[PDB]
Amino acid sequence: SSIAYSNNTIAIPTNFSISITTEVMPVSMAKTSVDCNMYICGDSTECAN
Amino acid sequence: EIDKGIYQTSNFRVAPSKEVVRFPNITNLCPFGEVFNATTFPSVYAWER
Repeated sequence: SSIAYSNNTIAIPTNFSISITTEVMPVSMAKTSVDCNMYICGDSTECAN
Repeated sequence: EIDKGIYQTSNFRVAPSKEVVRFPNITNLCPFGEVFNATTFPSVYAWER
């Protein structure tokens, strides 16, 4: 971009526009739960012991 | 001592009692006696299968 610096000049807007922007924010994650034996062992009595 | 709330629990309710064995319909007995009682065996260098 070309920007010209001046000691006695100012640029002022003469019109305006309305801009609507989106911002997506994660707020939560899936709640998970696990079981000791059913995962590590399953249904084995000896493995549970 | 348990305070007010909701908790997940492991399965202590039911454990297996019976057993279900299913084997194939085979009635013949392997001839171990005849094999181990053979009057001649191969040399180690000419072992059979």
